Amino acid sequence: EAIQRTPKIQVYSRHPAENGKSNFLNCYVSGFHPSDIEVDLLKNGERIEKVEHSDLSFSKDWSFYLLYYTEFTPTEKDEYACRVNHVTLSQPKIVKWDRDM
Amino acid sequence: SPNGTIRNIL
Amino acid sequence: SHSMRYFYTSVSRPGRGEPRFISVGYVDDTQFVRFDSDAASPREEPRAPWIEQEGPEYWDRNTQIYKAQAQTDRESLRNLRGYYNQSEAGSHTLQSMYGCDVGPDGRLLRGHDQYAYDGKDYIALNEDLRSWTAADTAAQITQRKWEAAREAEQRRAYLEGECVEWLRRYLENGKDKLERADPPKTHVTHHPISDHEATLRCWALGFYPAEITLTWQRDGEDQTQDTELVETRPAGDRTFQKWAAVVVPSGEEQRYTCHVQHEGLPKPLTLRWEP
Repeated sequence: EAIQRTPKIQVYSRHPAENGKSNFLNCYVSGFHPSDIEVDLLKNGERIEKVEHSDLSFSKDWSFYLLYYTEFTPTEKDEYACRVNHVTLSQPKIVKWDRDM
Repeated sequence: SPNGTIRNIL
Repeated sequence: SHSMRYFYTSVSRPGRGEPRFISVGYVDDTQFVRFDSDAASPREEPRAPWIEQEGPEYWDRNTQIYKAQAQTDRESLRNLRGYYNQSEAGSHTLQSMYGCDVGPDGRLLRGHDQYAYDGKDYIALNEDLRSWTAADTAAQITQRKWEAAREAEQRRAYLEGECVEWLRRYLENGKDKLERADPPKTHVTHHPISDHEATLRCWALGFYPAEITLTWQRDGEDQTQDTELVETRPAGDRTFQKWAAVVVPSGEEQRYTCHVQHEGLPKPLTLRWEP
């Protein structure tokens, strides 16, 4: 009940992306309230099954943060994204992975 | 280590 | 100077079982423990390599504490609904945060113990560790109960004693990971917007602790007004990343410098775009 906070989303690699080089794809979701949230990493629109997340934690304004992450190999052809659904979102938000951000 | 003593109810 | 914190979240369900309880323990910006009541076999588990020195008797003991606190939070959630006259239908959130700050000699600097109900400040132990600041009239009922129950005195005993002694033990066992400062790997990238302007992005990667300052300067002058800063974000290996971006005119790039301040850097580091 009470207060609701819309989640901020960041999609990025643990290491600078190199085609054919093993890396980790991250989706960092923070500044949300309540804690209930749906987060998926997508490879070419397809849900990645083998994704781990951090234990639920919260910042100074009591807003929650989570890291969802998966082992991945970047390519020139393959597209990755992060799909987030929360009470504050009318529909799920998709944030495309950009190597530059 | 977390608080050994039971915390009272709100 | 270091800190230990425990963050608890309890989330009630509308007749979908009892509330879920999740705890994380942090020393500074490192998570070392966790407890999840919804795990198949709920037990405190290690999250940093230096807590793994601790033997079987430590995990068994802390599991007792989280399980009792899960039951305590469940009761606290029932009462909170009554204080606010909320329906039993709605899902509600109780958050707790407590812990100690110590100096280099390992002596207590500051104790913390506060609660949040549905994302709002509920009750907080005062700096003196003897009184409570209530945020509203429901919190006053809690204040009154706890003043009668001498709760602050029990919280003070843990914050000034146990809390300090545990943090000292972890700082001796994880000394080279907890007193380390990983300097950031820094680089600047260039992305043309248009014919007339380009983005200069200043990167800081693989740094610990999270605290960091990225500042763009044009001829030694701050442009924090035109700087887009992303929130500092976990890399997933216990280090952090951040970037700073400024939109500059094409051909003025060599006039821009990125200033990185971090504990791991002896003095502030100055970067330029390298074509």
